[PDB]
Amino acid sequence: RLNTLSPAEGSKKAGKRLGRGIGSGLGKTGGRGHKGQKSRSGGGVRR
Amino acid sequence: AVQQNKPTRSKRGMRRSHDALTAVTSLSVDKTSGEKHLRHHITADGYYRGRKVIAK
Amino acid sequence: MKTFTAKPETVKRDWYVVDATGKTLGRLATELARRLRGKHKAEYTPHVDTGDYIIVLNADKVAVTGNKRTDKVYYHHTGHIGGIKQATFEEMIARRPERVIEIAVKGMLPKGPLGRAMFRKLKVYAGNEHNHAAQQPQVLDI
Amino acid sequence: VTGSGKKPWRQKGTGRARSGSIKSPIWRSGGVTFAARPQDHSQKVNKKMYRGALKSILSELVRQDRLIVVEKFSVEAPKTKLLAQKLKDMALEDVLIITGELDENLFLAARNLHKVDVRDATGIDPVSLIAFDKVVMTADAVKQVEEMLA
Amino acid sequence: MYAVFQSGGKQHRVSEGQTVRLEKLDIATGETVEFAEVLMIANGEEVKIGVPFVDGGVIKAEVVAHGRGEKVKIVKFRRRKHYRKQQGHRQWFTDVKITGISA
Amino acid sequence: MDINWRHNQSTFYHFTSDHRISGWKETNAMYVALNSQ
Amino acid sequence: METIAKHRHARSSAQKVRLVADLIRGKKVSQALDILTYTNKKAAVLVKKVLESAIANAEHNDGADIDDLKVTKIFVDEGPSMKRIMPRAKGRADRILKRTSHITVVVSDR
Amino acid sequence: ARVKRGVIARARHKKILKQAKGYYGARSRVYRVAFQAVIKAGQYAYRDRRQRKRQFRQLWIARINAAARQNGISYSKFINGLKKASVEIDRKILADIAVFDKVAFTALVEKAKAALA
RNA sequence: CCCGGCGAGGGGAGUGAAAAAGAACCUGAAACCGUGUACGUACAAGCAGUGGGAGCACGCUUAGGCGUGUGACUGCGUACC
RNA sequence: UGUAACGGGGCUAAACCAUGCACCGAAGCUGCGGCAGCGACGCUUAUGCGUUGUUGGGUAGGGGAGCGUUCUGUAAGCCUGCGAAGGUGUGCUGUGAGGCAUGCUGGAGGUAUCAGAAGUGCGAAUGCUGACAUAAGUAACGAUAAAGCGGGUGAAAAGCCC
Repeated sequence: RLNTLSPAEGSKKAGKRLGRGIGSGLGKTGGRGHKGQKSRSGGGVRR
Repeated sequence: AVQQNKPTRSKRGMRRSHDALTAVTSLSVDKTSGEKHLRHHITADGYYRGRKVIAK
Repeated sequence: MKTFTAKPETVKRDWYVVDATGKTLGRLATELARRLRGKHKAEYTPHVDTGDYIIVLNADKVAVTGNKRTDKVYYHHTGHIGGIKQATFEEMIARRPERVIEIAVKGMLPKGPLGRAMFRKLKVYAGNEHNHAAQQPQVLDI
Repeated sequence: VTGSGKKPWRQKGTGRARSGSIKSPIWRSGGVTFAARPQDHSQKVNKKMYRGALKSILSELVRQDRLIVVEKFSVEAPKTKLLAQKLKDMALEDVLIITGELDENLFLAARNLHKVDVRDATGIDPVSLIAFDKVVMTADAVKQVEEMLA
Repeated sequence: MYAVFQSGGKQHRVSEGQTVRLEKLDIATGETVEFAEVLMIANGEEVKIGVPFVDGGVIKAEVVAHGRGEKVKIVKFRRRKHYRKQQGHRQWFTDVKITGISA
Repeated sequence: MDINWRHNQSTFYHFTSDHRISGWKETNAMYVALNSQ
Repeated sequence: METIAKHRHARSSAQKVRLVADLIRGKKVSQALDILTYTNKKAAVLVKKVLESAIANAEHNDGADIDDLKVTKIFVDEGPSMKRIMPRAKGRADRILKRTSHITVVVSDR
Repeated sequence: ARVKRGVIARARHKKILKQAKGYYGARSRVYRVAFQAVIKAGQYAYRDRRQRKRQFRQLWIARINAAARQNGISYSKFINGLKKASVEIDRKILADIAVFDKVAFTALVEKAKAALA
């Protein structure tokens, strides 16, 4: 029965994949808005 | 000096509508030799208007 | 089912002769445009020429109100540059009055291939007689 | 990537797009963007979750009649023929024999049989109790299993 | 002899023995329905409605086939704003056949 | 031919000449810029 | 019976050959040979050799009787280009596409 | 686990290009133009599932207006008449009777003039 | 064996299960280029579609008046990022 | 630049003012059919319905739910030379990403279900690589020292040899 075991309900959440398409919700800008220092790779200010 | 949109293959064939070659249109038959040639020209055997010329 | 569409092979269309003496230009013109579209027929179809052939005659005797006999100006441009060429209403009635009724009706008919085909059915004459006795046009009193 | 850090064309004036390295990940022959490294895929399983899981699977092997308890299970000589005949007599093809004292002859007799696996009671894993159709425990192996799983 | 009757949402002008495609009725496949709300019966003498639906008229129609119509694609693209949404739709229909029209 | 074509596409990649566009193309861009000032 | 001859990899671009092919398409064969003898093209030499080869394949590998044959199909496909280099001014090069073609003459009596 | 993406990309492109058969030039050959053509056809198709209801209604009104003026009353007065005569025939059917059954349409005009007076 | 310049290339023959497996060789996509057939197109203006839609050509079909291709004419309609 | 300050025809009312009754008019509201979210509510209790109310334009962005790809386990199982993957058509199907069946090509592999991991989905980056178009059978064929004829060889001679 190793093809009948199954995880709990709610334990494995999907994982945001950014940059794929328009339907996914997080495409083009991946959830990081328009230009600026925060929309840049490595970008962000210090603590 | 150069195009600004790539022309289609439609417009390309339309331009080539006149590039067609015309056929010969009928080539004439010698009087003596009975063989064919362009009109007003000598034949391959070298006759013209039923008399022998060149003869190479 | 589907809404009926007139079929241009099987459209029957009649011939009418209209005397344009003393009629107002726009009001006659609008009635002719209605009859040439085919808007007066229950088999009207917007992409089919269903209208009738109208023979307008006495086109030089058409009337306009006010000072439009002398102030109404017909402009056209010739394509050459300073080619703006005007002609008043009485100059047009003198030169070619057919152009008066035909300009009016043509501007009331839909622009496009169909409305050109609709204008080919209007036959205007400046006189009282027409060549089209063979088609037996019945007298459309309008 | 085995190349040079020479910039392939001047920054401005060629009408080419700007490029800086021939080892860019956008370029053919260029170097994976997020290239992988050798990594460890081990998960921590808590000890009480491992033992809990074994208790659940043993309880379901008992409940689904996939658990056979024999008193003794040993083969005469180290021959795969003898173990093949012995498992044939007991109506078992796919089987996990588990014995509290690992016999040498049994181990050599099951080494060629594909479906059959002999374990000591110490080294059982979840994936084999679930994998094999029947589990055949020696009674000594049952006692050792209860000592392991408390 | 035709008859106009009101049906699901809309109206139908139907002769006898003619298959009509209506909206989804909650009727079994071979079962017969009656439309008691006929608006016109014309044979060579018209009968229509001062007050609506004709007093003595009814249409008996046998249901022929429940079904689900042609797929249509619904496309919702907002140019230049990063939004598009496609969807599809097959409308349920009911083909009935007019058994008879009673004036 | 392929080797000569790759190298002879690689000819004006590291250029300097400023009056010539892309190293080679003649223009009037000196007068255009200079007149814009 | 259809009988084929082809010149694969013919050094002449397909455009230049298609002018000549468009001449003889549909003709009887002796008339087509009389057209290609008096057409002053390089492509007419190539097309004539393919047509003569198709008459020979017809009369030898199939049923005879040249006089009934007609040029039913003729078409010129494009072949592979030979990519060469023209040295232009100021140090720049071009690719010259030395173009080939594939002449096909299908001759038949029916 | 490297995933090559040839086979599924081919399937998407092909899906779009099958939805663009019959379009002129690149619109039916090139993916990058057939994608835009297919979408713009989608937007038009939506928009025109609404306009066909508007266009058919204006066609029917023009036919009832023609046939009703043939029976000596305008469209406006005819619809007012039939609403006051409490007739609920919609105008698809009035257009269709007005083409196919001239006598029934004449009788409808008589109900309209009867109630309208 | 035949055409061909004792060519290139081809057509047969033969091997092969298969030579549109022939060395330019497994599969053989797309762009791009052709040949053939059906329809449209030489008085008509524009993101080239879409809604309507006649006619024609092929298949049906117990004529059931459908399907496929084309698409005159007509409403609306200024690509994507 | 051309009427060119009603959209146009054209209008002496088809203008303006006052009153009134019609009709047209949107993706508004209603009718009919369908789907989905959030409440409430009697059961069904691990949820579906006789219900029932109401909501469903959407950028940045947040939340939820899925499809496909490659790889691992299930799988020494199950499909497969009576023909796999792939390629190319057709038909059916789901709200969608998609799925399923099958003709032809192909010629040897594919993989359910339920889990697991990702080099997991491209139309854009003057993106990288290959192929192929476009202008286009167009400019050009590289000193304006210059060729003409006879003969030979050859399948063919302006260019080779004499």
